[PDB]
Amino acid sequence: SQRITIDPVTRIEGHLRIDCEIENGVVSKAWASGTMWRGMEEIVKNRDPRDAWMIVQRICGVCTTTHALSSVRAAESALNIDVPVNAQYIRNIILAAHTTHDHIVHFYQLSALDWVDITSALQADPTKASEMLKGVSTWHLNSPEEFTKVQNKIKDLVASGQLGIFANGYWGHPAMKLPPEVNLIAVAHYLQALECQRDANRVVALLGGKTPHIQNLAVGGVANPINLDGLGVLNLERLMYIKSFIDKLSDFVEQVYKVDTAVIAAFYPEWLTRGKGAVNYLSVPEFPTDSKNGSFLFPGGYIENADLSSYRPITSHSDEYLIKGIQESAKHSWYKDEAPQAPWEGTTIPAYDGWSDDGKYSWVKSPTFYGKTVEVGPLANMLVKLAAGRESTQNKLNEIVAIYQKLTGNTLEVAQLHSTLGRIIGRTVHCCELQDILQNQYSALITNIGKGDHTTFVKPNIPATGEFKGVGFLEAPRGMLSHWMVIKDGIISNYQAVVPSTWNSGPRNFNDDVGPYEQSLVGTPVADPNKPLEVVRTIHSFDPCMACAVH
Amino acid sequence: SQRITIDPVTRIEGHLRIDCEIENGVVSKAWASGTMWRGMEEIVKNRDPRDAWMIVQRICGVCTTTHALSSVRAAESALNIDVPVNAQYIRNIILAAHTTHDHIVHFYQLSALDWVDITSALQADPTKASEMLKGVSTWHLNSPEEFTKVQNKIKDLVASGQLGIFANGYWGHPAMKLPPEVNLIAVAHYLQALECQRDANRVVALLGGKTPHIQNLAVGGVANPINLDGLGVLNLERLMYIKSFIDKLSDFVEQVYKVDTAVIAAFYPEWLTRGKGAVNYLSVPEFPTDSKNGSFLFPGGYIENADLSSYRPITSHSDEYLIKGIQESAKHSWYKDEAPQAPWEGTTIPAYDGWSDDGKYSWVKSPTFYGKTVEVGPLANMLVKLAAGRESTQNKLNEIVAIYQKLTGNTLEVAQLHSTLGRIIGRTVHCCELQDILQNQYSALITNIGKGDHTTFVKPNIPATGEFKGVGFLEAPRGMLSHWMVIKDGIISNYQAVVPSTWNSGPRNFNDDVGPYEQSLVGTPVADPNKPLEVVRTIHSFDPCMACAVH
Amino acid sequence: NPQRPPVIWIGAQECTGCTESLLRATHPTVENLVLETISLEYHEVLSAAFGHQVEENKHNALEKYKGQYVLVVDGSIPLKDNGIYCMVAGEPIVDHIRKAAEGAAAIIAIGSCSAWGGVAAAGVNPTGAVSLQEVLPGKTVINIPGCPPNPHNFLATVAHIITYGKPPKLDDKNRPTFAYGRLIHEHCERRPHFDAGRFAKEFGDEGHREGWCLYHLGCKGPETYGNCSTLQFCDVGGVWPVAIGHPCYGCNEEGIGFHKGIHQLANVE
Amino acid sequence: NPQRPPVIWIGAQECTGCTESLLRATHPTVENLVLETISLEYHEVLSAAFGHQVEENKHNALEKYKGQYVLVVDGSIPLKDNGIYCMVAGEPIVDHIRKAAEGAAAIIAIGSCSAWGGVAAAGVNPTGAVSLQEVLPGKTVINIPGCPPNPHNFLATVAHIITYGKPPKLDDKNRPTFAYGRLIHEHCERRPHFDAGRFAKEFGDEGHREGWCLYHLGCKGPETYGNCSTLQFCDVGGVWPVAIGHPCYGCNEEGIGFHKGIHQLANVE
Ligand code: SF4
Ligand code: SF4
Ligand code: SF4
Ligand code: SF4
Ligand code: FCO
Ligand code: FCO
Ligand code: F3S
Ligand code: F3S
Ligand SMILES: [Mg+2]
Ligand SMILES: [Mg+2]
Ligand SMILES: [Mg+2]
Ligand SMILES: [Mg+2]
Ligand SMILES: [Mg+2]
Ligand code: NI
Ligand code: NI
Repeated sequence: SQRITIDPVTRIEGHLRIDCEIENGVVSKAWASGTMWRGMEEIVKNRDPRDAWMIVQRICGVCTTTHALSSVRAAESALNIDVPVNAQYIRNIILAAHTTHDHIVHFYQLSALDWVDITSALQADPTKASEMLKGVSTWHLNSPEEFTKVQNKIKDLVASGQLGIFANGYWGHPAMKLPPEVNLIAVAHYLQALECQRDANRVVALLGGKTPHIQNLAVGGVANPINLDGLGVLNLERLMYIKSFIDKLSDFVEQVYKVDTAVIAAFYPEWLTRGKGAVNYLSVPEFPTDSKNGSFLFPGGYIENADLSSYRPITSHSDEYLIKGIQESAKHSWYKDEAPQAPWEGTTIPAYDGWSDDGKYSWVKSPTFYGKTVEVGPLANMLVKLAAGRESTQNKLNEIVAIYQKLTGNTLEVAQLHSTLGRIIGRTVHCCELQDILQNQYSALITNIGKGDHTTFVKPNIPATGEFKGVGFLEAPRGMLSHWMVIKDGIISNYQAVVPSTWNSGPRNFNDDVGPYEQSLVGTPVADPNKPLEVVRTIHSFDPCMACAVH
Repeated sequence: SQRITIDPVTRIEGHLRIDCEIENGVVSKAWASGTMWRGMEEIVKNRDPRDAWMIVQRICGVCTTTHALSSVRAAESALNIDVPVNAQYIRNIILAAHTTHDHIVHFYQLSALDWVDITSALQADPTKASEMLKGVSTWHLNSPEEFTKVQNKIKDLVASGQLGIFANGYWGHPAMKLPPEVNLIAVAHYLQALECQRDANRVVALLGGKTPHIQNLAVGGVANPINLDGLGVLNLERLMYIKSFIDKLSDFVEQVYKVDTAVIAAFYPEWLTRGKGAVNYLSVPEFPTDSKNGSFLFPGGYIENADLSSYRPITSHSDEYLIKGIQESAKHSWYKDEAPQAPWEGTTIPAYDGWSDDGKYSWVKSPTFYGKTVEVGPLANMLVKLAAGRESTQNKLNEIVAIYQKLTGNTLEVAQLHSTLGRIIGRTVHCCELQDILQNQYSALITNIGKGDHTTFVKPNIPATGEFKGVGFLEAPRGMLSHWMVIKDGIISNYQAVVPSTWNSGPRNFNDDVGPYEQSLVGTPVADPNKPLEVVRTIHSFDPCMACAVH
Repeated sequence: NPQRPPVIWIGAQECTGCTESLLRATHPTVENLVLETISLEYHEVLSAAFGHQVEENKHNALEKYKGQYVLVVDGSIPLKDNGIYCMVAGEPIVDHIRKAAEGAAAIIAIGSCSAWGGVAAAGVNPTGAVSLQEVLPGKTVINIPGCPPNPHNFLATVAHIITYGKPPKLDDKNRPTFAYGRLIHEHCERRPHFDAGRFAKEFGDEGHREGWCLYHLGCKGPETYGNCSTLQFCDVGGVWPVAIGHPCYGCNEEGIGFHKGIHQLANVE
Repeated sequence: NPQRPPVIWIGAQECTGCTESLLRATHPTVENLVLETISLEYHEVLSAAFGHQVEENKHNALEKYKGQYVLVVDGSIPLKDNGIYCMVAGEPIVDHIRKAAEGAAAIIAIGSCSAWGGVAAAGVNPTGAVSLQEVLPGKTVINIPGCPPNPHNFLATVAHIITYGKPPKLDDKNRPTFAYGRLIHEHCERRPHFDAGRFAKEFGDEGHREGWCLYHLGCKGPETYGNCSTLQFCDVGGVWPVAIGHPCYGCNEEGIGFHKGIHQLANVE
């Protein structure tokens, strides 16, 4: 075989190394390695439970908001606090708007240059490019004039001899399949995406106090003061401003990102037949809307051996079957204790001894669910919604499939979603459905305030003795997140984060079973082992976040 | 034969009445009337000269900034103060950005519905509309998809049965000549204009402290504290923000407003042969760039009997020829003192006695220059620049003419500019050239601060005895503005504003000579005397502002 | 495609700056205001119709929407000499206003001129200009002062009427508390400098160039109710007169703006 | 189409929030930053190249632009166990940083992690995380703290280096004075409430819902240098933690953020 290393993997969050053995141009075995650790679990220990969320939010700034929200949910779980419904609406709007920005940036700024060749875009006929989209999109910024302006910006950059972020990209690689015209379309959309994601984060900022790293949470609810008639607080004028940004997201999401997802799939049909990482999938329900931390707008569940028809629904963040199943192992990770650990009893004891193919090779732990490897994130999330018979999800997928069918003459079956492109599709479906979440929760907030409920915060009490345990689940952009807090004598005695990229990127486990990234790469063709674009395509479909994975 | 009244004239600033005698289907005689007075000259009397600008800025909120700037320049004239060059750069940026907003809103929100039929736009083919602009514009928001979205908004408004500001418009009038497609183009641009004008006013706001009604001036300079390294003052971050908005204006101005101007001319070429208001024109130089209230970027001058070749240049705001020529009469105005008055000796004594065709019929005074009626504003301004041989103005006019030529196969000569459409063209040319003013003055400010000059303000002294006369000239969106201040014993003993719409809108003068509005209407064909659209088309071309005209 | 709440806007002795405030708004933008939020049944600055046609629109709308429309007035109303200082279609504006007021669901004075007389009623008051409340003594007039106010002080007042079916809470001058409930000086970011005696003495001086308090330049924040330091202006961030370097002039507040000199010192409570 | 000033960005123990701040920027936007303002010669979050290709880009840039590039680092640098807590291309990140620093025209620590250790160096400091300055004792590191800072605190620093040829004025922690020269509490719009003893006691209480001072909720404004109350965040107007209802946590300031509890009271000068 030949042995390659990809280090650093770029266009992810954080520090990733991927190694592959290649046999006759086909990946036979792979290793995923998170190469940076901070010890954020140990840093937060021995503090007041109320302080955790501000600290652990810094696990990641790409998936900002997520660890903050999981941490307060964990403390509320431990303390048995029911969050005020207004606090849930506000948390929900933040998470949905955040995730909109996140997914858009992943598709365009992080992933598009795996599939798109900017050199080829310079050869495009901008008018032919525009005409290709007639009857496929109603987006208002697909004109030949827009595309020519974009083409000229690329031309100018190439001409400068200072290619910067585009230098030494995979231009003319044999796995680049788009015609010039579609390459130019995608670059134009890449630039337009930046405005849409900016608007999404204006929503986040107006409730969170800023982004990155929101500052409006509390164990017990939120710090936003609801008062329609108050100066300097969350009044009707402020809410109207929030709404003005919510309303700006939908057109790009539906007429650009959704469409490009189908267009990419149409030109790369082999990528429906590789990059399967697992046969089990997990998601948690999300966006609670009652006064008791439930009544979620999105459903969760567990699929085993790819069988949607027999999946197990999860409708509560207190589900004992979900809680009891989760363990992590450090057999092949740089920690001391190797046997599977339930997170309330987890340790994180560093034991770096360098790279070994058969020993320890990552700072990521290996999570299992009742002993099995599981993929999390948008593929899981979409499949669970389909298994639930959620019509909104079916319908949205069907819209992507209809565009794909128009371009290719072919449909897509669910079997084909267990793939690199299926994973990308799941993420797009999520982004689309989140726009209805935003409308729904903004309307719910306005209605509730109108009824006279301005409550936002229930002040916790924390017993100064005794030992008690909580867990906060969250369906993050990259999948199921859980923070596990043990409180003893009023302070955090254990804190364990089990993060979605931990599930997907973790190394071989206690039984030497292979997790999603590593499994997904088996079978990948590598045309040029010096430039393994095909490996990076599949890895990027998981939206790696290694600050998240490792913490 | 018959007599009509148009009252109110809408889609102007303020309160205007126009009366016309119609004979053999053509206007034979017209009256222009300003029907509201406040007495702003009297309100500001007896105050400290330094206070005037904040009060008299409220002469007008459409041409906000202008009376504030004119007022400080008048006090500075009286007191012999040389304004710091940084204060000039800031004043200039404000005036240029304001005027960009002002002209855009005039062409679209105030004037386009004279020429554009929204009902006809509903019958357009959006694809044909887009195709019509190929090789005429490079604007990125002329797609069929953009135009379809716009058409659907019109459709929905009409379907609602609540037409609001579009209700009872001149839809189907025989003087409406655009094809459905061009109607739809115009309405799309109307909506797009609102974004561009908002960006222009963001420039104004960041230096003025808000708009409408800036709050950064002083007799002696400006209140902006320049400190690249200072927190909470005008630092490099703030300057970069200003620049980000300046840069957003050009494309719409050049690729939409400029082009639409040529398109309207191409479909309405008879409107190059009517609406001449005067044979004399006046403008003042504007945008001073030296340390002594001079070195203007735009030239000024006086044209008599339409002879550009023998015009008199005006290069100084202290030019005694300009100062000594200006008088106002109230013979046909509702004031007591009727003989021509130099503004330093002006009175404004109300003497309302109702309407008489041959007596008093307006709150607007009648200005003359050495006893002659004069047109001011963008037509004057453009013609003076052409007389000066300003290449930038020649070149910009030529661009408009080249589009007109491509559309019609005909050219435009300077003789055809003395017309309703010529006036409109002058305005467009001004807006275009102001974008280079903004780039020039931003760069000048950055450069000057870099040389270590952070000076912005020279504190005035005002002698407690003596009588001092000052005049502040400004080339406003609607033409030459002048504020005339007399200081006696430390306070304002006389204040007289002679405003551009005074020149143009003022009634018959001491010698019963006819001013621009009234002159311009003679010969106007009126197809339907009950719906005199053609009259309002010519009156709008002057961009009336009656709070300005009357004060 | 539902019906939208009707609005009648009448300008009296106005400078048009109150209408112009709408062109800076972002939530809603003026285009979304007129297409989505309201039906602007009469507004002389933007209406296609003129003359007889626009007076037709007004009469039709007053009848069609009797009891339902919001009436908005900018500018002062001049009573001297029997109303002749503002005449529209041959009749005193005070008559047009009183007629429209008869059938209004709500009445708003936008800007200091309609709210309390403003600059048009200052000094010797040449035209006998008065406020909208003064010409409508039997009606509750909602005052949104400022010259002009932040347009959202108006737009969120209208939105509260539409969305929740009543006006926002008002103070004892009938001003919405969300915008006018507090002195500017009781929520001003330069209060620390005031407290420490750190004051600009002249524009351009060292203190001014470090963003110190503008009290000694004449800041009227201590005697002006408003939201200028928090909501600020134009939605760009950091833009209000004091932040730019100039004292508050008190334009929101009767007896302050247009009465006191720029550099006259405020009373401090 | 001129040449643009080169930038090399290396991430150490970074959460990526400091890069992400750029995606909220408006002056310049991130797309104008990379196409117009600078040439971003190395940035692993955005670069098309990966692995051996991106390591080639770094080496080629370090040579081509020796003496000319701005080096930017986010995240802390872990010294414990000979650097192994952050390994890229098989080498400790401290070695990559020291190498890139040799040829830098200017060096910037963006964010509290690189400026003073930040969250990653808190508590027991599992990895022996330190600041950029600590690993480059012979260099003047410009510190732009915050978690993350407003991106224009960085962008205007870079623009000053480009436009005027030297760094902006710095305080004695090498922080740009335009952004960090004053305590938040010495320029906070809730100071009047502080002064009057008008305090929120709990989130959602009546004082909180009137926008009163957050001192008694643990606001660290009194002991944190920054521009959060004036520049604020995201350029929409009115948005910073305190304006949203939550105390400053002191994330800019060493020994405050990530050390003091949220609800622990600040010392007041
Ligand atoms: S309040 Fe001010 S802006 Fe409004 S009409 Fe009066 S003078 Fe004009
Ligand atoms: S006097 Fe003016 S600048 Fe000073 S604190 Fe009061 S309101 Fe602010
Ligand atoms: S300073 Fe804050 S946002 Fe920046 S890398 Fe450190 S934790 Fe992340
Ligand atoms: S304690 Fe905090 S909220 Fe209160 S005045 Fe100081 S910085 Fe502002
Ligand atoms: N999304 C996200 Fe970050 C990861 N993996 C978390 O949680
Ligand atoms: N422009 C403008 Fe207003 C008028 N006429 C002034 O000056
Ligand atoms: S002058 Fe007016 S706009 Fe605000 S800052 Fe003072 S009340
Ligand atoms: S927590 Fe940080 S972002 Fe500003 S408000 Fe306080 S320094
Ligand atoms: Mg963990
Ligand atoms: Mg001096
Ligand atoms: Mg006058
Ligand atoms: Mg209310
Ligand atoms: Mg400097
Ligand atoms: Ni993450
Ligand atoms: Ni005017």
